[PDB]
Amino acid sequence: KAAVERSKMIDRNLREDGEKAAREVKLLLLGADNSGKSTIVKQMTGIVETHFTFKDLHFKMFDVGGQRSERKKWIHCFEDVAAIIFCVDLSDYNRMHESMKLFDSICNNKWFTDTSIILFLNKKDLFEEKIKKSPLTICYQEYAGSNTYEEAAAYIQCQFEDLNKRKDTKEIYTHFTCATDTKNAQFIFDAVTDVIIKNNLKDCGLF
Amino acid sequence: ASIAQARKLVEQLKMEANIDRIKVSKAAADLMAYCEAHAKEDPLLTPVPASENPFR
Amino acid sequence: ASFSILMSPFVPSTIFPVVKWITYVGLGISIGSLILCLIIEALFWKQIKKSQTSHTRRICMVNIALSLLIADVWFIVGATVDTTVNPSGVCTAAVFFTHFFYLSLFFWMLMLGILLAYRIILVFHHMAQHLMMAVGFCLGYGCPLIISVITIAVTQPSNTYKRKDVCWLNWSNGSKPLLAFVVPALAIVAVNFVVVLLVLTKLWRPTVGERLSRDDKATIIRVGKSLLILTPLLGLTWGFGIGTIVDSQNLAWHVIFALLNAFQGFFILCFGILLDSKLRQLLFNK
Amino acid sequence: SELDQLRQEAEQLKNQIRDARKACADATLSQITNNIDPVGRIQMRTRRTLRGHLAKIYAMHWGTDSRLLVSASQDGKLIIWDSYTTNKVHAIPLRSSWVMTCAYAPSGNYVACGGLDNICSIYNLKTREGNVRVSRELAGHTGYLSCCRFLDDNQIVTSSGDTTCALWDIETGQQTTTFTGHTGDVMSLSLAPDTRLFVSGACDASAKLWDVREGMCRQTFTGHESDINAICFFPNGNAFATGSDDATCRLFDLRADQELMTYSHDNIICGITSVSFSKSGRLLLAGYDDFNCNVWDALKADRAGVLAGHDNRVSCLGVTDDGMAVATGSWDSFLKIWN
Ligand SMILES: [C][C][C][C][C][C][C][C][C][C][C][C][C][C][C]C(=O)O[C][C]([O])[C]OP([O])(=O)O[C][C]N([C])([C])[C]
Ligand SMILES: CC(C)CCC[C@@H](C)[C@H]1CC[C@H]2[C@@H]3CC=C4C[C@@H](O)CC[C@]4(C)[C@H]3CC[C@]12C
Repeated sequence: KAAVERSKMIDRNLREDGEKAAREVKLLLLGADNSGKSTIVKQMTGIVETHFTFKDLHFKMFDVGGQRSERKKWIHCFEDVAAIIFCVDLSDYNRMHESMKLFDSICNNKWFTDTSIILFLNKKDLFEEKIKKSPLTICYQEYAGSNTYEEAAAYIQCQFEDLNKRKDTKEIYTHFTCATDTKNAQFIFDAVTDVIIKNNLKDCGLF
Repeated sequence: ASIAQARKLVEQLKMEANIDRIKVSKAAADLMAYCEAHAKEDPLLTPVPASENPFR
Repeated sequence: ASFSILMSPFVPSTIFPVVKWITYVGLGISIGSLILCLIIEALFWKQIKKSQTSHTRRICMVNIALSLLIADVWFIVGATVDTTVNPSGVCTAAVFFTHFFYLSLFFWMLMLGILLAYRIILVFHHMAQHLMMAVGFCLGYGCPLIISVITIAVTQPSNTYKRKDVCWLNWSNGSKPLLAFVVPALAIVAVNFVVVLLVLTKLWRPTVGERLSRDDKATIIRVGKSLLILTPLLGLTWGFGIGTIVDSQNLAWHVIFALLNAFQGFFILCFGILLDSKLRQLLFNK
Repeated sequence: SELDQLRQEAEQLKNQIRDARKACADATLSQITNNIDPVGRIQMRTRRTLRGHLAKIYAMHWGTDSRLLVSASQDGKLIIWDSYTTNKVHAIPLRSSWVMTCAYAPSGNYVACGGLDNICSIYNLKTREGNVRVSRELAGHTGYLSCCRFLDDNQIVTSSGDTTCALWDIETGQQTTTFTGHTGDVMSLSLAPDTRLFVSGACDASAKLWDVREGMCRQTFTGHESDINAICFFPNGNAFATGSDDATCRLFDLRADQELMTYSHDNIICGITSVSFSKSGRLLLAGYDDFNCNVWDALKADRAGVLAGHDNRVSCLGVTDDGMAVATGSWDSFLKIWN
């Protein structure tokens, strides 16, 4: 039958594209407006899909945030992602409060109970000079401890990691982004390859 | 901004207000009448014989 | 019997009175442990299992469980029958099946051990699920069958296939059919041991990036849990076979080898399944 | 400021609206259909199990001839099935893999898609050159496309996540009519059998009935307290049923302008994902997030049957025009035909 042969041809194409799409990392990108997401995506409308290849691995990044609608009605389709990329602009202070709330919402979703976070603390170079003009302790009601960068930067990590209520099932990876971009893509690959390695352990009844 | 929205919102209620509403019991009987009229034409309700069933 | 004969060229007479009691209890509860393990697995074989990698582990676990159950019942009836009344009716047949099923059990644990090694170093390398299933059965059963048939086709015509005391492969001095079982057993354990250390390195990997220490002693409890569940399923308790080969006269080694391996059925139900929190809550409630 | 006076004027109009509905609320359909015999327990078996999708199936639409079936999945492939023989006719590689709705034209010549890409894509099935191609690419919505239905070969109505429904002309690719009034994101819409008036359910727990020719909200129904996810007309066309995130299906009458039935159970606590009606309208089929569907008697609010057999949340279902079978597409990438 010609119709049966047509279905067989279609099946080959479906499986051919399925294995091709099975190697896609399929990451999810979030963050505040103008929070350094451009640097983390351009190192090489609604949501935009960006693709870059690193070490013979193809990555898909979805810049969610341009929808401006009820996120809970379409955030369930972003499951099965390898991890979540978060961008925090350390230079901005007023946008940090909404960034923490946005980070709080994503980590506590019932869909994202196991997806890791590879949050990036951007603009660390501009944070050195800007903190001198306006101290972190004075700007925020909560105490920032020592004014040194070795403690102020670590304080931001404490305020972000503690938002994760699921410590056991989620592994937050933190990195600082600088002018160079060669190592920026390396961290994503290292973080992703650690998640898939760890994910196999749960499926093998080991973790 | 909000003044224009309030002006348009109140006009919609007035348009919706002056409509003809029949009795619920009269409307309820119409739904029951339609189901009884097309009861024989519902293959899901009445088990279709496999001879004329295309999904058998 | 003493259950040490599987790996023991000679069983001393002093251990036999004391070692026989623990192994019979161990074999007895092993049969019951496997029955419950298979029953609970059969009900929830595919209802909750959907991952492609988890698909491979389910078939490996039932194959290990199935091999141990049938081999154990063949072993218990292979030692309770006299070798003179029925030297071939019940004694010869039991030895071949016991030897082949144990070899299948050893080789199946290699497939499970290789599978863990495959998903750790070759994380991005993906082959078809059916292709992995086909090659696993070919080596899980076909390779032990290849070794088993040549064992009965070489030693048996020489009439040195049967030990006088017990229905099991003879040791002798000229013909050593037991090498067809001892050597594969140590080879699988040795290959499994390096797989064990490979998992240990991944759990002990340093923090990626500038992540703080955060929780303390969180990784060490995973290590203890991993070795508790991985040791019986990989047959790491069978490593004592080399100890009884070299000396075969130690009081302690025969006891520990007998009790640990005879209880492997209990270490599968209690540790392989019950310890697994993924299926632990789904079973206790109902 | 005259804003306070306007709000008071609007408030008293709502009181008049509910008082007028309360006058006819004395009679209830639940106490009227107690005399008719119940449909009883009904059994449905999976005659066919369409497989081939590699991701969650969000939408499906039955063919106008009750034979062809189109489904959309997050894998990025839109597949037209032959339900009789399980065969596959087409497999469209959608440009955007984030598809949330799909429609099959009543003439059987066009298929539409849409989702997080903010645009509606229409594909010409009957192409003389062989492989199908994107006939038109409707754009203009600032929110995700939640639903789309074909009025004819040149008219399509779309539900968007910008609290606005629109009617599009395929030839020019422009919004002929824009429907506004929803304060929440519109999730679904249903067309009347005469394709003259349609009702859309939104996230503001309200279903508004619109007029295609005019472009105005004729009626508004507020019976739910959560997001409305499923809208389906009665076969007669004078009533429709709504599915919400409260495991409650409510039947509204257009002429009575009041909720009639409330299909709910104590056991179910999930949310409705899709609803449908049989040819006679006596049987109501509603999708659920608890991995299985339910069958409701539309005149007695009794659970006539259960359509369990899916390993994940049921996302879409539909009944053929001839009412011969009901399909169901869940998140386990499997389409099942029940009869
Ligand atoms: C029935 C159930 C089922 C069963 C399970 C199991 C089966 C099979 C096994 C395997 C499979 C196959 C293998 C692969 C390998 C490759 O390819 O590649 C290599 C290079 O790459 C090389 O690598 P290296 O690094 O050198 O090493 C490796 C090692 N191992 C262990 C992994 C092998
Ligand atoms: C990690 C723990 C739980 C299990 C270890 C199992 C294996 C690796 C152990 C158990 C018994 C061990 C043997 C015990 C005694 C001897 C005799 C001497 O020649 C040293 C090596 C040798 C031959 C050991 C080799 C390693 C061995 C086979």
